[PDB]
Amino acid sequence: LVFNNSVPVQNPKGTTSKIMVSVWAFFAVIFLASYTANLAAFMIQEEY
Amino acid sequence: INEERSEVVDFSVPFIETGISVMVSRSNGTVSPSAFLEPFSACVWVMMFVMLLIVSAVAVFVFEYVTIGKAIWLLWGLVFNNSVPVQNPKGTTSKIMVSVWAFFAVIFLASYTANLAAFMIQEEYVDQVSGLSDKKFQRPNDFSPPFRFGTVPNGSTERNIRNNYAEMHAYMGKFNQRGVDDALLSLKTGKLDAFIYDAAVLNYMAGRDEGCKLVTIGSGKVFASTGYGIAIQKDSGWKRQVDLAILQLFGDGEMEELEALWLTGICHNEKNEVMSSQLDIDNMAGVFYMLGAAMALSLITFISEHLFYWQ
Amino acid sequence: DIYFRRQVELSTMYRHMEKHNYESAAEAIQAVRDNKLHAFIWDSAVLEFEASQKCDLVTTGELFFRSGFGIGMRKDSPWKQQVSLSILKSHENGFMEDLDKTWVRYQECDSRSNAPATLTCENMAGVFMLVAGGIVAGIFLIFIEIAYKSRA
Amino acid sequence: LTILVKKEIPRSTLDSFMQPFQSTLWLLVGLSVHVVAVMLYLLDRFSTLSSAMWFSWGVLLNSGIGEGAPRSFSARILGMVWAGFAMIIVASYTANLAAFLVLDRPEERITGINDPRLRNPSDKFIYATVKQSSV
Amino acid sequence: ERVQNSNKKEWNGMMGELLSGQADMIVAPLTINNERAQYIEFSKPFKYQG
Repeated sequence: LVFNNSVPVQNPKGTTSKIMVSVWAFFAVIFLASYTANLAAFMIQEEY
Repeated sequence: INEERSEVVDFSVPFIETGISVMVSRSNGTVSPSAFLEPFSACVWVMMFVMLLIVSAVAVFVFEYVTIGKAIWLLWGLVFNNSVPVQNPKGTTSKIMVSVWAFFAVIFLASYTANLAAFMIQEEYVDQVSGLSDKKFQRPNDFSPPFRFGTVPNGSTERNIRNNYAEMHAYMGKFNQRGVDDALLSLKTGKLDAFIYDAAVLNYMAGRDEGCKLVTIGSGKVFASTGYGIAIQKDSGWKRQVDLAILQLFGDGEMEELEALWLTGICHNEKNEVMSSQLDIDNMAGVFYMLGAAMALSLITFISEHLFYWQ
Repeated sequence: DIYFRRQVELSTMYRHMEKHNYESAAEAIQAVRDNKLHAFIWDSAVLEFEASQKCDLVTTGELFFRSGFGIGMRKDSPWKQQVSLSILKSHENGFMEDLDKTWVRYQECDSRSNAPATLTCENMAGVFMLVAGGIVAGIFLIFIEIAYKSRA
Repeated sequence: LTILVKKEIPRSTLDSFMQPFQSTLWLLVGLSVHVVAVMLYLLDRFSTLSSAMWFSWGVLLNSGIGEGAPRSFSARILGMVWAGFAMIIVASYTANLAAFLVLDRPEERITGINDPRLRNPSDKFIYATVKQSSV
Repeated sequence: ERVQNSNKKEWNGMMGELLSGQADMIVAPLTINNERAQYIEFSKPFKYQG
């Protein structure tokens, strides 16, 4: 989920385990939208 | 130059183009009040459904050799980038077209993220007041704290504004200013919303502020275009000579040689850039309007879920 | 032709102008769109209208010789004090502002600010054609696959 | 000869650690999550009940948490546009994050002796050279 | 221009019809110049352009 993939993966057991992955997803969506941004910033300001 | 002075005094040839303009406040930058939903809906958003619904035939054909509700429920989840818990269709022969649809999905959003990222760094701030015929410059009825117009009450703009819009200056009489720089100090501290004065002085003072925030309504749209001039004794013989000589300067290009003192400056809209923190992203209510309308329709279809009671 | 020949420093420029001049305003405007003439020099009050209707041409900014069109009269006719007043009156009570709104700036196409940030998502053929070929080829591959299933 | 001036600070957008617009990165969207879970709950009850927010949060954050789809289609047509709204807000967040990092800063400085900051004097600018020199 | 290969300068075109008595007013886009204003009175000029 940090590298944006629907790999067939069993979730862990119990509803108490469901919280931290829901934090990690919030770490994931912030991450790639950051990384797509800077790269899109980088390749239109660099000089030949 | 006006009519009330031309009866007593004779005048020369107009000398510098000018008029009555209006200096607006130095407001924060704004993006468009909607997301860029402009015409993807003309072709793309309607081709999506009719190219989407056609896979039901092959979804039936793979079970012949799961379609009523599950097919479009699968086919929406991957086009809008979601891991909805969705059962895949049966058989390895069904696995091909979804693998085409995924290739339709990855091309799509990476397109849509691109154009939007193209769109919100080239769009220009639009000039929220334009012209003296707007309702804002009319009687300010329906506005939390209403518009406050500044002017200097002795001169040409007052004598022009008292003969076209009486109630305008009748409202403006409480908002006098005592000087040109004091008008700028009243505009920077929130004491004044807009200022009305001559065109040439305002186009100079737009270029010599320490910052180069927002300046004038439109670009150079003036209301009553006139000129400056040189006043003279009435019907003296020296008019017709001076009337030539000023024109001689226009014949020689020496006014542009006289430009080095006159009206040039720094940041005379020479970027047309806008960078904005999006605290004004609360204009997204339209897609919230695309939200709650479905919250209407989900009740509406609920009413038509009373139809097996008659069937 | 008076303004260029009066100046001496632009004289060489004027020497390039004698072999290509035209006789009417519309002739050079039509000749620019036929690529026989890369540039043209005229008034702003004609060129700013022409670049808003015949929607292939553009102006390029700055101004040189700032003046205004006036009513030409004979010398010392007795109307020289009357017609010079009412024109100013027409600049006061908003008549001329109605006039160019009726006649000059009434139409546009789009101001060429060169904003490529817009659509023209008009056609979608090469990107929809992959699924349009997949829907056609898939039934043939399914027939080959079930022909494999029947044999072994 | 040339002119020497002082460079500014200008910052990066590091201090917006997932807060570029936390004024308007609203919790209103979280209230929308909760009320759309309530709406799907009511649509499934009176035509899978307590787990609806575990559906709905799983729509937003791209996290596949192990639940079931709503049985009624009236909730499904809402879920379609809910996922559509989630894609819209994450794409808009990506583009507005790129907007902070692609745009440069104002205060274009002085250019040669033909600048009115320097040609026409004032008190706000001070100019100097070494005394008794060639300047 | 200097016409008729002599020491005579007449005014071509529109402005000559004002000088020769063919008309008494010119209502057209006619600019204000130093050369025309030697002996032709103008007015406050309609517009401002370049």
